[PDB]
Amino acid sequence: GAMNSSNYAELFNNDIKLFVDDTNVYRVTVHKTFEGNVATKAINGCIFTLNPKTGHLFLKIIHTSVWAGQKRLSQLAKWKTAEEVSALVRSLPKEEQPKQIIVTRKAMLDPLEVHMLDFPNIAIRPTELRLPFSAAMSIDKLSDVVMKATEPQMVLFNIYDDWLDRISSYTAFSRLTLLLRALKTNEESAKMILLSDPTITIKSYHLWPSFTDEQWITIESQMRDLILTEYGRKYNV
Amino acid sequence: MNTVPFTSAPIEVTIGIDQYSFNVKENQPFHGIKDIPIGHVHVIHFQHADNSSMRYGYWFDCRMGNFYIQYDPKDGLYKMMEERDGAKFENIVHNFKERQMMVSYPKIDEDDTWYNLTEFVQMDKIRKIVRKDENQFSYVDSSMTTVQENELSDPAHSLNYTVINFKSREAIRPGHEMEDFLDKSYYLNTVMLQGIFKNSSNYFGELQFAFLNAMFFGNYGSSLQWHAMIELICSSATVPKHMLDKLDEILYYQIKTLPEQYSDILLNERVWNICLYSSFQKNSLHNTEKIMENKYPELL
Ligand SMILES: Cc1cc(C(=O)NC(C)C)ccc1N
Ligand SMILES: Cc1cc(C(=O)NC(C)C)ccc1N
Ligand SMILES: Cc1cc(C(=O)NC(C)C)ccc1N
Repeated sequence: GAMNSSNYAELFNNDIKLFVDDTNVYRVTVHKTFEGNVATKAINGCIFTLNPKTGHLFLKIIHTSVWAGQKRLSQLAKWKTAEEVSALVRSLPKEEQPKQIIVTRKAMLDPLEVHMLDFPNIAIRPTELRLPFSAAMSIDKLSDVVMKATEPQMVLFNIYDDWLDRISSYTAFSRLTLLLRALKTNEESAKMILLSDPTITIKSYHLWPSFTDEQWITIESQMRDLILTEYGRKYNV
Repeated sequence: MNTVPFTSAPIEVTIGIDQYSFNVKENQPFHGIKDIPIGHVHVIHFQHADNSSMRYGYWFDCRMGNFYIQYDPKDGLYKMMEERDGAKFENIVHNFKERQMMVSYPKIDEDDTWYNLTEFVQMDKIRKIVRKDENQFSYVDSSMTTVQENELSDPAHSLNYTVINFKSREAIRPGHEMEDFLDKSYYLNTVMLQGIFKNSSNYFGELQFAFLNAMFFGNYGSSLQWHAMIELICSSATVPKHMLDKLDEILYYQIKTLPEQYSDILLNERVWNICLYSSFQKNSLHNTEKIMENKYPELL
């Protein structure tokens, strides 16, 4: 069924699974026209497809040309997401194909179920977790590749850097979700926390800075304070 | 005008013959139903006074043979049978009529209700949905499941309605995943009408039979089929005008006949609200929308 706090360790077992988040697929800026009406201008987007056990991120960049001349773009964006996820699973060797795909928004269920009808053995599941993957475009290297794209492109990343050499995938996912939740709640402050000390750098082949184990504890504490401090000032506690 | 005699009525039972019903007391001298209109299918139907559970009955067409009812005390139900001896049958019937031991099919002359509910229903198609080839009539009861229900357990006792499934390979073309799911016209017109049913009359006949099974026996799986066949049309942007007009008439008479106190278990809120207010055909069912709004506005 649905994925929630009760079955959270299932994410880190040995059954291949992918989260799919569609919240950055169709992105627009809203602006005034010369006549004083409102119009939208699309900007490049991305599908966020993540294996939470390994950190492997399949970032399919959605170039604005895909929207040209199309209607009902927010509806189309869900179907385009499902088309691209189906294409990805079909590009993978059978032994790498997921046994479950967890969608972060329930509106993706029927689109994904229709593209993957012929795969009756891949479970398409929703979740009750409120995961912060929308904040992926606050990761500078991810935002950069999306905005620079001049055509459709798939780019592969490991969203955990080398963390799995030292920590488990449960702990890595928890760190990732903490970082993203912070970036979502207060992007400027979160980014200040991550880059305050110039001596800690981001390797060319990494997304996040090269924190020692002790520095990660400090970082994580700073981020937990950002989230709780912003939650307590918002819900009057 | 044809006749279905009863050998006797040993157990107290409510007997139906299409929309009409009457109560027969234990061992009451009831010997059948006369003046049954020729030209239509009919359904006789029963509910034991002691066990309102398992309402059951028989679809038949008197043009296809001489049929009668006889209670079986072993299997505990009223069974339809065919009498092959035409002279024995004529003699039985003429005697029961002389003794006035039969109820008359009570059709009002103005009244087209049964025709309107069975316009496209043919015995030959009933017998393909309900497979028991040794009889010319077809038994149905409240508990019988459908083929599609069995896929989600005795196949001989199943309702073989045409399986409709909106998230299936049959309903969706590869490369038209979104198009076919949001506009079911190719599934309706090519897969089902041209491919499976051959014409809209056969489609409407199955839809009407599903409704009647749902309304007369509470066959849940019949109800699922009726709503699925409505939704398939309403969710198609391209439907022949004559089919939409006939569907509006079909559904109008179904809603009109539907007994008020079973509305909650015979009408699916989601399907009807979607069909009347959101679908491509939201503005094409004027008669049905008017009767629904005046008879069951709660559901909407
Ligand atoms: C939507 C969808 C349709 C089909 C389909 O109709 N296949 C038939 C040729 C057997 C296959 C896969 C799929 N994802
Ligand atoms: C129209 C009609 C319906 C019923 C009835 O019990 N229907 C439920 C199964 C929903 C009984 C007699 C009758 N003449
Ligand atoms: C209890 C309950 C029963 C039925 C049911 O048997 N319906 C048949 C008459 C079609 C339907 C819905 C429901 N909630």
